Amino acid sequence: DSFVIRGDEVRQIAPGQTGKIADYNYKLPDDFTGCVIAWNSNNLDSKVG
Amino acid sequence: SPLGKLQDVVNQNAQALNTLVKQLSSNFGAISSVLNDILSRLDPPEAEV
Amino acid sequence: ASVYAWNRKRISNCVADYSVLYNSASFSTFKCYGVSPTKLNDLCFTNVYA
Repeated sequence: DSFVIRGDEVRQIAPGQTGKIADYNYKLPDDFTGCVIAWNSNNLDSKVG
Repeated sequence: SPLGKLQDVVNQNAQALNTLVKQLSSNFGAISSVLNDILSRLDPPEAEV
Repeated sequence: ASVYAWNRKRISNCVADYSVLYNSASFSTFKCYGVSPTKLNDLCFTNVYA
């Protein structure tokens, strides 16, 4: 599952975690067994304006 | 006085049933003995514990 | 107020939208014990201390 989120919203993208980004964009079920992998992308993604 | 043995059987069964009824009130480590209070106050994973 | 002289406010006889505060999401920490942030609206409370 591929997406880019704000560093604060990283906590929200977890099973049984409620947030704006979890509620209206990507939802993780509590039951599923998986690895969530997040790494910083400030260099390329972020740009002036 | 003669019917004491029969009365003793009735009393033992009544006491055991009363103990079972009383057991429901026991907290059992949980936040509340009542099942619905737990369901009303907590989401299903938290309630599940 | 300072932490040692922390301010206590009793809030009663009113309707509180806890959900709007949770929806706002301007708070780094929102930890609820014995309750969940969602379903707070359904629950009624005898008194609230802030």
